[PDB]
Amino acid sequence: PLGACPEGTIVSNVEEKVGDRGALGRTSGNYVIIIGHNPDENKTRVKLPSGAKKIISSDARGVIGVVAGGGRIDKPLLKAGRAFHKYKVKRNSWPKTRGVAM
Amino acid sequence: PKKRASNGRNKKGRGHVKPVRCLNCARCVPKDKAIKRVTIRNMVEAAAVRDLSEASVYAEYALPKLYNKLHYCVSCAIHARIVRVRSRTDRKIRTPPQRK
Amino acid sequence: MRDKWRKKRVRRLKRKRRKVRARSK
Amino acid sequence: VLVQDLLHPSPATEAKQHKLKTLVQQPRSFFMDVKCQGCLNITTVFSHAQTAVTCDSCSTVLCTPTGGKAKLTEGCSFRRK
Amino acid sequence: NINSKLALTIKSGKYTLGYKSVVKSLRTGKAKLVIIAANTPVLRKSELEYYAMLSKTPVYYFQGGNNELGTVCGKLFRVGTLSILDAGDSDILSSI
Amino acid sequence: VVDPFTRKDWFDIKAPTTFENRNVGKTLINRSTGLKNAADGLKGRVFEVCLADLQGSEDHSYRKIKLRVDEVQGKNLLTNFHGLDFTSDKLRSLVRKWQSLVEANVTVKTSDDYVLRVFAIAFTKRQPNQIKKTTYAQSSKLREVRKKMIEIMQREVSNCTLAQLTSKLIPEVIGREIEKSTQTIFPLQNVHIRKVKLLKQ
Amino acid sequence: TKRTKKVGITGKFGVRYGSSLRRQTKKLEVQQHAKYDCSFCGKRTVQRGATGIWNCKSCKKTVAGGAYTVSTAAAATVRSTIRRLRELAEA
Amino acid sequence: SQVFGVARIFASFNDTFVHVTDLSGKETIARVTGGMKVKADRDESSPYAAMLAAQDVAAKCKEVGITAVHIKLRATGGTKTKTPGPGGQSALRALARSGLRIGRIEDVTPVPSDSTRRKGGRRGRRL
RNA sequence: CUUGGAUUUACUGAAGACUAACUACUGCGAAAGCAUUUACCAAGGACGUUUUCAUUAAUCAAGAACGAAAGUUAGGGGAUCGAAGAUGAUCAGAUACCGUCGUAGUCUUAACCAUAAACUAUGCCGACUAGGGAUCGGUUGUUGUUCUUUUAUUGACGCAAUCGGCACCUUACGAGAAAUCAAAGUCUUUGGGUUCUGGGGGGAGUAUGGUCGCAAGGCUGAAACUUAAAGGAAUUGACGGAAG
Ligand SMILES: O[C@H](c1cc(C(F)(F)F)nc2c(C(F)(F)F)cccc12)[C@@H]1CCCCN1
Ligand SMILES: [Mg+2]
Ligand SMILES: [Mg+2]
Ligand SMILES: [Mg+2]
Ligand SMILES: [Mg+2]
Ligand SMILES: [Mg+2]
Ligand SMILES: [Mg+2]
Ligand SMILES: [Mg+2]
Ligand SMILES: [Mg+2]
Ligand SMILES: [Mg+2]
Ligand SMILES: [Mg+2]
Ligand SMILES: [Mg+2]
Ligand SMILES: [Mg+2]
Ligand SMILES: [Mg+2]
Ligand SMILES: [Mg+2]
Ligand SMILES: [Mg+2]
Ligand SMILES: [Mg+2]
Ligand SMILES: [Mg+2]
Ligand SMILES: [Mg+2]
Ligand SMILES: [Mg+2]
Ligand SMILES: [Mg+2]
Ligand SMILES: [Mg+2]
Ligand SMILES: [Zn+2]
Ligand SMILES: [Zn+2]
Repeated sequence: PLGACPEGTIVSNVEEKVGDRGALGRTSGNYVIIIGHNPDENKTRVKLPSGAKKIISSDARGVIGVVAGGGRIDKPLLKAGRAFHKYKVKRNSWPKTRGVAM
Repeated sequence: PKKRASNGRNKKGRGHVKPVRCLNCARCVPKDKAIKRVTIRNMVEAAAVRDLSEASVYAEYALPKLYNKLHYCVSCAIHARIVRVRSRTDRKIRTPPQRK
Repeated sequence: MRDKWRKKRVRRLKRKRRKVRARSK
Repeated sequence: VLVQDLLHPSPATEAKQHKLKTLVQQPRSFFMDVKCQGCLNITTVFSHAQTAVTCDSCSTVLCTPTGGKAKLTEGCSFRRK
Repeated sequence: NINSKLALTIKSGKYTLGYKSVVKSLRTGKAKLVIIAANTPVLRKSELEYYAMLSKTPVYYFQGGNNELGTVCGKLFRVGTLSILDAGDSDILSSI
Repeated sequence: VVDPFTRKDWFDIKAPTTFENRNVGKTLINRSTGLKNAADGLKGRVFEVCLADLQGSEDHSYRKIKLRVDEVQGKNLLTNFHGLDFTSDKLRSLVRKWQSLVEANVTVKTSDDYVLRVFAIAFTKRQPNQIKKTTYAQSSKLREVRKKMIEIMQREVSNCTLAQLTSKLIPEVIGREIEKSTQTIFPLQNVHIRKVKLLKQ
Repeated sequence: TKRTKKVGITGKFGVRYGSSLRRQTKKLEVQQHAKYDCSFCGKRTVQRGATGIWNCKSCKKTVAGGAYTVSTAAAATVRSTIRRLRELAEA
Repeated sequence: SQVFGVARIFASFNDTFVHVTDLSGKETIARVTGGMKVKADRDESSPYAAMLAAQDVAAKCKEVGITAVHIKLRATGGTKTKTPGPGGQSALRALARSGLRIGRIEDVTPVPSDSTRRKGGRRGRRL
């Protein structure tokens, strides 16, 4: 639980609400930083990967550490075939025709 | 030509000395070159040491001093007249001036 | 002129010379 | 000083000189006979010894090496040869 | 310091390198000390220390891995555990 | 407008029995209302009062004690020891040139599980018959003094509770014992335990 | 002999994609094809599976790592912060 | 018999703060600055404005009941100047002359171990 | 930026840097450089030596290591300062000085770059020539001094020698154009060994070629033409929005 982690704790797969089984900081290389606690109101302040500060119930849970597989974006894809294979198992959103060319 | 045998600093048997900032203008000056003055002044001027001693709740209370070490670059010191231009022969004298 | 700024001027003129020869290779 | 007897220096100033700067260089070290209190056995030990020498009779360290002359342990008396 | 003591024991005394040799020496009672590297699997560790408990043999836990224990023993290979059979010029059994 | 000082209630601060003048002073807080109690906003407060005031004597003028309140009994605040520090002017008057300064620190637990950091400071003393201008100690001597300092604070803290340690601090027992223990290493002056910090309560 | 002066592993890409992109591929692709030390058995038998998956051929231990290296700096920092906190003042 | 507060006087070279709190310092009793008593920026830090501000602080504190204070003089500190501004001495003398009683006086100027870079650049601020 | 509670005040926490005072005509390192504690790893000078080897040495084209800051590529970090930029003043104009923000950068990890008034503007090794007091390291002899502990084998301090250093003060036998110099002396009474560089000022560290570098650039590097001086140190005066 978020209240059981001291300030500055790097945590991952954090619950927005008690029991949704993980919502925040689930992508590769990402995490949530625990900024501080407010025990009187039973709330915890965290910093999300986007840089936003959020107030979550202190009963919400998270997993200690950084999500594995980080640094993936550092390498160029270099190829249309590489982007094709990337989205072949994600969804039909590639390639994109520019609207000005329609 | 060469003006000072010490090159205006105090670096001998040394390569580099870490710098300090002038108190007045914040100029980076090498620590050996800076004009340094140690001042230990009373926090209250002698005019007010009386009314403050009468207003003191302690009988025979010593006023604490203010300890400070001031660092000046050559420009800061010359402008503030901490040091002055001396004659060619008077430059060599390294005893502290006899004033205090 | 100041020697340092004259040097910068000469560096800029070498740059121009190099680009001009590179134009026709 | 233009005239001075270089071949016969005064022995007082000659003894203050560094060991390599005399007319003929000569070591200032010597050997001593050290008597431990426990027994009586002559053991020759170098004055500027670098080893913790122990006598054969009793396994007692006679001297401990220092930067210069070795320091004799307590109860050990030395006599210069 | 323990590296110097271990180098002296390997140079002058007797030892066995390897799990099978250590277990044989514990069965035969010929072991004076068993040294186990830090990255040894825990199941093997708790088995070596059950053998050492039965044999009444001290255990030293090396802080480095089997690569550092191997290079400490002057070997060009990895040593996961070792037993000291005869401390010679060293005093490791008297110090550990 | 409203003069928020009409709603302030004065409370008394009580020091441990280790000091003499237990009437530390007065504090104030918003009066307890239905929505907000005076107690919760008044407990947890830290008061910094000079040890010369806590002891009457002027020999302690350069040390000042932090007292942390953690229980309230009516109009009285029951404080506990929170820390020690030297005054800035005293330290600046002790740090001269042409002498060696030696410092040490240690993280230590009390008998009652009070986590402290204790900072010790000392300076080389110039002998009365000394002629040379400077009085410098070799870095090896400074390391040996620092080690003796470290093991003395460790012994004199791990063997006692926080109240007893405070009773040791008031007559400067630790500084004099460090000075006595380091006589055979190098002459020292102004040997003080200049700061103690509570980390966790 | 030495076969390529500077392209190295990116010599499979020929003249395409731009030199900056090819040297950017080379930096991370040497890391993803390197052999790493196993923290469990000590052998140099750790190789990447898919991204984030690092297997040891010898002891058959799989560890979660970075996309192209076994450990990222953020993970190294968390490992060291946790080891301190514990094996220290807090026991 | 007296009730001590803590008079935290911050005298920089651009302004002068006379801030009277309680003994703990978590409760502020009176805070009048030298910039609140004059309409010129060039003399917001004047000794006259600091003394008048301190006298008004003493008058407001007295009607609340604080009868004695400890003095904590400070300068700007940090990477900036370590000498107190000209108004802190006048505000202190005015406080002493206003019937308020003075206890211990200490300097609490923030002095860094080493520092964190100082503004002005390598060549300093020219003019 | 501020009645949306700024600034200030106390407690708590988080980030990165950085190591004040102590800090010096003091230390170490080949230089660049190096300043919180402790542990670990491997180095180093000097000193002491009646230990060991015996010319193994000195300086060095080619060839190498390191090399402040800035700068380049990619991650990390990115508090403070802050090129560029934005902004408020001043001004005839200021895209300058001054004020408030601010991106690269400042920090770190993998690689590059190889330049500084990188200065002691003084190559390295060796010998000799003059007095003095300080100081750091080591060694060797010794106190009307304080101290361990109550004393010794405590340590500190004091007095002498010595070797090595960082330097300093006086004189000028001597050198120099002089400023000045214990080396910049032992140079027309010219020769201890050796490496590098210069031949009036510009053109010009330019053009070209080569080579290294991702780039910025680095190293090597002319000629045509032009010119009677450029320059060094000191003297007298004049002037200063420098001091008395
Ligand atoms: O509160 C801080 C803190 C930081 C960090 C980290 F850097 F990883 F984000 N992790 C902390 C953790 C964590 F569990 F490792 F996450 C616990 C407590 C404090 C932490 C400081 C700094 C580390 C040592 C003491 N805690
Ligand atoms: Mg499609
Ligand atoms: Mg697209
Ligand atoms: Mg169309
Ligand atoms: Mg000039
Ligand atoms: Mg040196
Ligand atoms: Mg330099
Ligand atoms: Mg000016
Ligand atoms: Mg410090
Ligand atoms: Mg030193
Ligand atoms: Mg060469
Ligand atoms: Mg970057
Ligand atoms: Mg930034
Ligand atoms: Mg800024
Ligand atoms: Mg403008
Ligand atoms: Mg500006
Ligand atoms: Mg050059
Ligand atoms: Mg220089
Ligand atoms: Mg040069
Ligand atoms: Mg000496
Ligand atoms: Mg010419
Ligand atoms: Mg001239
Ligand atoms: Zn493995
Ligand atoms: Zn300047």
